[PDB]
Parts: sequence; C-alpha cells; structure tokens
Amino acid sequence: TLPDVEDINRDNTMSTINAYYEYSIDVKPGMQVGENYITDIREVTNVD
Amino acid sequence: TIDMRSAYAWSLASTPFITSINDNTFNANSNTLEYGFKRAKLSWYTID
Amino acid sequence: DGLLISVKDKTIKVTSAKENIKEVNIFDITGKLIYNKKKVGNTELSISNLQSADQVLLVKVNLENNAQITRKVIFK
Amino acid sequence: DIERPITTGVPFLLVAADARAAGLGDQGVATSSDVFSQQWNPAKYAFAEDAQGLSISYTPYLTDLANDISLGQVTYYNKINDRSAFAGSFRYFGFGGIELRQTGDPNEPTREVNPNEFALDGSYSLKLSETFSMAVAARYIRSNLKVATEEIDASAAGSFAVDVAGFYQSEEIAYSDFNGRWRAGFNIQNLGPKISYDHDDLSANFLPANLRVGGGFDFIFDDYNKLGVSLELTKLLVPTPPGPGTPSQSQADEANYKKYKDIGWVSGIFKSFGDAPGGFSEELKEITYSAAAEYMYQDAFAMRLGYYHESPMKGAKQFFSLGAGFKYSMIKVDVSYLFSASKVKNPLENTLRFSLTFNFGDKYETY
Ligand SMILES: CCCCCCCCCCC(CCCCCCCCCC)(CO[C@H]1O[C@@H](CO)[C@H](O[C@@H]2O[C@@H](CO)[C@H](O)[C@@H](O)[C@@H]2O)[C@@H](O)[C@@H]1O)CO[C@H]1O[C@@H](CO)[C@H](O[C@@H]2O[C@@H](CO)[C@H](O)[C@@H](O)[C@@H]2O)[C@@H](O)[C@H]1O
Repeated sequence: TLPDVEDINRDNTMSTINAYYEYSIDVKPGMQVGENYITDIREVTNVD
Repeated sequence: TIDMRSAYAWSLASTPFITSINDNTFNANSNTLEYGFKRAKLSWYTID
Repeated sequence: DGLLISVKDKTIKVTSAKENIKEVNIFDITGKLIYNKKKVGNTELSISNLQSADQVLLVKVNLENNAQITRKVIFK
Repeated sequence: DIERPITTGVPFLLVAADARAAGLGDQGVATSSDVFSQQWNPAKYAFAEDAQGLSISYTPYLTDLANDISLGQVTYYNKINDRSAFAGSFRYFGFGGIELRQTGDPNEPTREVNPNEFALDGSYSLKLSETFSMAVAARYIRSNLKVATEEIDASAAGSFAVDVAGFYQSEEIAYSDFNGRWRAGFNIQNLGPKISYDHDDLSANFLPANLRVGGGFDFIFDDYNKLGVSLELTKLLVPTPPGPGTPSQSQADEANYKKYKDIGWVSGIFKSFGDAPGGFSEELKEITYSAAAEYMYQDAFAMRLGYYHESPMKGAKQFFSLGAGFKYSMIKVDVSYLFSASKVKNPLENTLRFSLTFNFGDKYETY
C-alpha cells in the first residue's frame, strides 16, 4: 500500500552520493570451499 | 546477525558502477535514458 | 499504563510517557536473558539487537519509581 | 545428557494439567477415581462416587516472568447409570493476549493475537464386569502457536486421536492389619494420523502416542484413614530417531532421517518396540516411572507425595512432587508443587499448580 518513492531510508531526502565499497562473488558450476569466499558446502542427496 | 533477506525491504536499485566512480560500464554516468539501457529483468520475492 | 512498546522490524522501541526508564530485561519463552540493559536512564529505548530464536519474547522494564511492568511482544 | 529424544508434535498433551495428578508425580492411571481422570485413565469414570462433576485446573508457565502464559483444563464427567459414564475435557495452553505494534502513535489500532494450543476430547466409559471397565475417547487437537507475518502462514494445524483405556478395581479385601484395595489400569493414548504444522504431507510429525500401565494398593486404617501407594510405567509408542548412523558422512544421516520420517503411524506403533542397536536391557530405558503415596483423612484432607523419574538419556525430567487437597462441602481444592532433581531447568519449577472441582448429583455406592 505504500507509494513507490525514490527514498529508501525514509528520511524524506533522496541521496545522490555514490561512495560505497564493492564486493563480488562468482556463480559457477564447480565452486569449491577455500576460494570465492566459500566457507562451507552442504550436500543433500535424497530430498523428498 | 542482522537479517537482510526480507522480500518487501528490497526495491529497484539504481545503475551501479563496476570498477570505480569513473567506470562507465552500465552507462551509470549517462544523464539521459541511456542511463537505463543496461537494466535486465530481476524479480525478488519469497514463494507464498 | 504509560509505556508504548513496539516491534517494527528486528527492533524493540520502548518509550516511557512522563517517566524515566531504569532497566530493561528481555526474555525468550524458554526463560533465557537474550538481552539486558542494566543502565539507561533515558525516556527512549531502542534495542535492535535481539536474536529471538522464537517469535514471542518477554520484556520486563522498571521505571525510576520502581514500576515493574511486563508486556509480551511478538518479534517481527 | 539427553541422547536422541523422541520428536513428536503437540507435546503439551504429555504435560500434567491437574494439580492432584501432578502432586503424585504425574500419574493418574491407577489412582482413585476423580473428575480429572480424563487425561490419565477415563476407564475409572464409571467408578466415580458422584453422579456428575466439573473441574477447572490451572498450571502457570514462567510465573516469575509474566502471567497469562498457562495451561488450563476444563473437565466434566457425568455417569447416567452405574455402569456407563460420558466425560468431556478441554485443555488449552496459551500465552495470553499479545498486542502487535509497529508504530509509536498512541492512536493506532493494535492487532491482538493469542498463539494457543488446545485439545478437546470426549470419552465414554463402560463398566464391563463388576470390577473392570473400559473406555474409548476421541480427541481433536488444534495448534495455533505461530503469528501470521510476511511469508509466514499462521494457519492452525489440526489432528484427531483415539484413546483406549482399561481400569480394574477389586473389592475391599481384609488382611492381618488392614483392609486394603487393589487397583490397576492401562491406557493407550494419542492414536491418530500425523499432525502437519506446515500443512504439507511430506513434513508431518507423529502424535505423542503413549502407553501407561499402573498399579496401586490402598491400606485402610480406622475406617477414616487411607494410604494409597501407586506405581505407573510410561512408554512412548513412537520410533526413536536415528543417532550416529544405521545405514559419505552426511549422506548416511540424511538417509537414516528420511527412512525414519517415512514411516506410517500404524507401522510406527509396532516399530516402537526396538529400532535401536541396544537390546532389551537398553530398551527398558525407554520406560519412565512414577511412584506416589497419597494419605486421605476423613475423605476431606489429602496429602500427596510423588516421585517421577525419566531416563537421563531422553526427556530427563526427574522430580519430586507435593500436593494437598481439601473438600469443604462439595468443592475440592488441590494445590501441587514440584521440586526438580534433574540437571535441566524444568519449566514447571516454582509453579504452584491449582485445581478446583465441584461434584454434584446423586451418590453412587462403591463396590
Ligand atoms: C458442560 C458443563 C455445563 C455446566 C454445568 C453447570 C450446572 C449448574 C447446576 C447448579 C448446581 C451444579 C454446580 C455447578 C457449579 C460449577 C460452575 C462452574 C463455574 C466455573 C467458573 C449447583 O448447586 C450447588 O450450588 C449451590 C449454589 O450456591 C446450590 O444452592 C442453590 O442453588 C440453586 C438451586 O440449585 C438456588 O437457586 C439457590 O438459591 C440455592 O442457593 C446448591 O443446590 C448446590 O450446593 C446444582 O446442580 C443441580 O442443578 C440442576 C439444574 O438443572 C442440574 O441439572 C442438570 O443439568 C445438566 C448439567 O449441565 C445435565 O445435563 C442434566 O442431566 C441435569 O438435569 C444438575 O446438575 C443438578 O445436580
């Protein structure tokens, strides 16, 4: 029900600054732990 | 932890920069309709 | 009776009308102290730090006049 | 500590709801007939001394923290004849009215929700022989303990259960020093389909099927003093979840859990006897016990001591229980307190369970 406003933080003001930090991850079929910020992988075999 | 996977708390984002503030990859520096020429479709939700 | 508890989104805002908050204790349905602020002395409280493994959590606040009031809230 | 506890839905069906039985170490399958004898053994409702009775019982949860979080019970029994009796009980565990606020405006309509869990059951008890009786009970259990939010459905989960009970009470037999009385009872409870809280047939939880077998003896002195010593054994009829593994590393656990969850309740009742690496010596561990002694003076004062012990490897709820009961004219008031003796924090500690029963109607003689 809220109107679509170009104001995400709801401070009534639309910020136009672009000062941020950028992180990235890859999405590949053969990802493994130890690289690409992967810390754990859980495999499930028989899912109903 | 601060939970950030709420569906209703995310909204359509602005055109980002991929390398730096001088990186015109997705036409983020454009001041015309070309600013939005690289926006592909994205649906974010939680299955009801 | 003077307090307006509110849980908007992962936060518990506590406001005491015409009184001063002394201590706020937050309990889960198990009875574990998931949060404790022994020293505030302010009208407005904003926890915004609960883990809340369940939904219903119990908060107990006492004012400067030692008014133990407990109000069950659902974590959102 | 607790190794592989049994994961069954609606656990509140296994919690004592009346002060009298809770003061006896949570046993009522072999004690004297009373109005509260619906959760434990309806088969002795035919042995009740009065025509009809009603009872309200209260068990507070987290007394030190807040009120309105409690388990209440309303029971009503009525015997039309000396051989048959109809009873009906309603247990309700609730956290009380909880307001939902997301705004600090004083003028703001607040939605009030009460996450609850109730079970309404009705039982018919027929006295087959002069000293033996049977009873069949049907129970409907609904759980609405969740609050509706975004991407979360608070639809209530409902299920049905069938209870079969039997109670034997011999006549007053005289001995060298006293004229005691023998009682025995068995009860199979919560026989029904799985209850699914997620409303999905793939994710369904077994009802807490239970088997209680109890026996007791009453010593009678001076015709106005009674001492009833009773012992009850309780065992769940649900298969034990797999532990380390019973066939990579997580694949065995996943396969064992999938095999365990893909078991029908009818098959699971029979699979309860076993399904573990241990033998009969380790299978005896699954049976919890409760021993109680109740002293009755003038049929108006009751002092109850009880000791309820579960296995340390499952449940681990060992405690003592004190209880008192007073009947003025037709109203019996029962109060019970629990002294925990286990390493786990019992949620019933520092809780004085209460019960209030009104008995009315004609009086039936007891054989
Ligand atoms: C699913 C449950 C349904 C609810 C059952 C309520 C039954 C109410 C009957 C009142 C009662 C039971 C005590 C119940 C109290 C528990 C209340 C719980 C409150 C919880 C917070 C109290 O009666 C006692 O209390 C006294 C009141 O002070 C009475 O005094 C006097 O009281 C007044 C004259 O009686 C005077 O006006 C007052 O001047 C006096 O002082 C005394 O007569 C007596 O000691 C007496 O029961 C008797 O009344 C009849 C009426 O038809 C009932 O008929 C039954 O109805 C159906 C049964 O439902 C059955 O189907 C039906 O077969 C059966 O014919 C029987 O029961 C009967 O035995």
